[PDB]
Amino acid sequence: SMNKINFDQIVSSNPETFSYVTLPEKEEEKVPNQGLVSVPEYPFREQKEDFTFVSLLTRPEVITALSKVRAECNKVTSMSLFHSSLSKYSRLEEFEQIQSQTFSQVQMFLKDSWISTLKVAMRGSLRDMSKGWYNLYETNWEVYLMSKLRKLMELIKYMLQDTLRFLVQDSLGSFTQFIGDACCSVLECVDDMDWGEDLVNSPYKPRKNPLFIVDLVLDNSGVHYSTPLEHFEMILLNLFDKGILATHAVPQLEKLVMEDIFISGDPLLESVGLHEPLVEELRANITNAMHKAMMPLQAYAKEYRKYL
Amino acid sequence: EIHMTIAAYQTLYESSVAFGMRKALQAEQGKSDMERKITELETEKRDLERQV
Amino acid sequence: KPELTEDQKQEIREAFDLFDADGTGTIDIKELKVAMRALGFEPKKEEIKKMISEIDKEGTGKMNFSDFLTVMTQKMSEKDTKEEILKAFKLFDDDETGKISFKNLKRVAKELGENLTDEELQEMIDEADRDGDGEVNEQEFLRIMKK
Amino acid sequence: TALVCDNGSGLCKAGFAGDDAPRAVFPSIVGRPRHQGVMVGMGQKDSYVGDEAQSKRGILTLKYPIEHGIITNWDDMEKIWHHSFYNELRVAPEEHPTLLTEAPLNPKANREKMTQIMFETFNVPAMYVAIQAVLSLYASGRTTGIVLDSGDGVTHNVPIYEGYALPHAIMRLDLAGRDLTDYLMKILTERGYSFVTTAEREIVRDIKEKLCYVALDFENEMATAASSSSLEKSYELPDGQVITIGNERFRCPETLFQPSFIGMESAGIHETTYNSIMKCDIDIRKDLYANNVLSGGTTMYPGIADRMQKEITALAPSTMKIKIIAPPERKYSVWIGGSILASLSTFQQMWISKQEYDEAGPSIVHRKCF
Repeated sequence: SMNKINFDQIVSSNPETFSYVTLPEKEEEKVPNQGLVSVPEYPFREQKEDFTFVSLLTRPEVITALSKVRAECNKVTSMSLFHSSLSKYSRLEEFEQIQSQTFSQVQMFLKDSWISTLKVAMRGSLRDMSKGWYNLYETNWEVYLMSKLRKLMELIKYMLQDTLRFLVQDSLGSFTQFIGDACCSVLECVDDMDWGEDLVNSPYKPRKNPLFIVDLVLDNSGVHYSTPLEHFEMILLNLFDKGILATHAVPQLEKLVMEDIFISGDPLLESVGLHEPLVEELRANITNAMHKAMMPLQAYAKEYRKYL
Repeated sequence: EIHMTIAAYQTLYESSVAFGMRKALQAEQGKSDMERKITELETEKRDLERQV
Repeated sequence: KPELTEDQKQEIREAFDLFDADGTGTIDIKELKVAMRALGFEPKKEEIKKMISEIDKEGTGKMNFSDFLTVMTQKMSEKDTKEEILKAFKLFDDDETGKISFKNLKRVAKELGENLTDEELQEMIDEADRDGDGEVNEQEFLRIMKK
Repeated sequence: TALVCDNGSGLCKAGFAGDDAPRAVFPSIVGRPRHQGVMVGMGQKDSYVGDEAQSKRGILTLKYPIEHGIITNWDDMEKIWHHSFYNELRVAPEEHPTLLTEAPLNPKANREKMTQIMFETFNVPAMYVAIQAVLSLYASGRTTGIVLDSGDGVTHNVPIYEGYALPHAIMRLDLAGRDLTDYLMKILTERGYSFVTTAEREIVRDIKEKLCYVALDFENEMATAASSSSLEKSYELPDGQVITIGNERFRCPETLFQPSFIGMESAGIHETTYNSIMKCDIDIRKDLYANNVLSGGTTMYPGIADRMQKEITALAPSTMKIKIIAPPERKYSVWIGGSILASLSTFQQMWISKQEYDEAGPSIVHRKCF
């Protein structure tokens, strides 16, 4: 670079002696008449001040608390409310056991572990915020409702409900898709058609290994498997009930989080209910999947009924 | 003011070349991770040879 | 025990929050004194240190909003020297009769905004007219209100 | 000291924190010289970026980085940032905490990747992320708001409550300034001006800034336009040909309310915003009706505030004071918000920082950040 500026100086000085050589380019600048872009007048200082006045972000303690509860949610959001995974086929009672266990485990985890954990962690951060809007040591419901503190807490309520809502949706959707990958092959084609007589051979197979193992019995005026499959359909609907209802039972954060006054009539959190349409249509889809898959078992029993 | 201006120009150059080699060396670490990838995949090709 | 309405609380809230945009939720006892004298009362250093002793064991120099509100409620609560009573009647009377005509009351009611009924207004007139002359003198106002 | 950089997909803005306006603005485009051997022979820099790229748009290759509001290529975006810092801002990036901004619901991996690239390659000690609507509401100066945002490549509505975004009520709509330019191009083609080249298309964008405005009673406005020439407004092209536009000036904006003109089936922006607040909770619905705020380039069109006010009120229950607000600088207002946000000293305490950046590193943009 030094030699560059030497060269440029030399060639500027004595052009004819080496006129064959070009100069480099030359370029210019014009001072942008303001160093800032045009953006017609507005109360920029007043807007900034107002933002500082209203906002809750002037307090690093609440930052530490909120980021902490976010971390708790961030493992929570990648938990599951259901065991959306099975190694191989299973019998009915094992499904009921493992799912009811899963529900109980997540219910204890939320009610004892998650709520207590977030409550004590935020309290610990809140503890040493002294007098001001954020005062844990509130003594009047009216002033608490007046406070930023309540509004922050209600945002915590919003965030943790939102997150558990995501957990509910992702559990239900995944679980249903997992059933779908087994059933979709039979869902393509039944229409009361009998699969054949190729007793060693079946067109209906899950994309992976099957969900269920099925016991066959032959009787005076009967060919049937285990118990007639609808008993399974109802039980799996109750599995839906157990899980979805398990979402409800989370104690409303206010009463544990704020201690320094009586509060009672405390609710739960809100959770996603049993009739939000996306869940209802998943329940429909799984109804189709089981009810239709049960029909080819009828077809196979039909050919067995002559051997009966 | 002009003394600070020249100081700023120097600081700018220094940091700009700092970015330049910091890219170069980040990419060289990336090439070291290529070396890792090829070496470990060669051990995995030994594993595939064992698997055949 | 002293009390003031939720709307009064809201007004006091706007007072507090405008008193400093810094959003601390606490503000200087000096500014509380400026507030009181802006209301019309200039309490003396004995009262300044008395209230400071209420507010700030730690000595932040700051009320929180609940202290500001509660001390406001208390200073609002007590009885005044006769000058303020005269001010009250002089605002209540702009017939300048020394009499609270039912007109005078009704206008004061419309000014303050509470919609209490005409029979209720006339009844508090009638009891406040401690001498039963037809309405309330500043004398009769004194006689009822000092009780 | 701090830096703020922002991308409403359409144009990108670069500014020093706390300033009442950004120090440079330049368009969201990168271009590489088409013969790399010539470039290395020259030493002419890796890419033209910002407006000079437009000046050369034909002489080289050009590409967009943030389509539909989402990162199409990281390496291009980092070249944008490099050009921003050195050419516009001149500062050493290592010496100044830096703010970068994103569309909402960005797929999680993109946040982490973006963080990683900024921290490791650009070498600033501290940086923060924000979602554009959140900064635009900061410029409006509320924690409590429903935002309309439209930079020419995307549009969203966003409820924000005490400074957080309630995720589920967010909706996307893929109907933005580019689409409006294309519809306008189509209808002018029906008039017979037939803009197609990039240069002409830019002229169309200029016409959008110069002469569009919303109708109120659209069908009445259209009828009156048909009735009389008095609504005409004329413009002269750079080549000195004169072009004349009636109904089309308000008709083109209608597509926002009236996406069937685009042949897409989600209801118009007003409807989408109503449906979003319906996803929000009655507890907070009133304040959402109280603070409707418009953000980003498309809000540039005159009068849109009144049209939204009417159409929202109609779709709303007639039981609140609806209030549109269209803060004059609303497109810049996204960056203005960030400038004031970073100005807040406590955000220095929010800073994600190198020491954490080793162990807590890429994940904390998920875990610590908002």
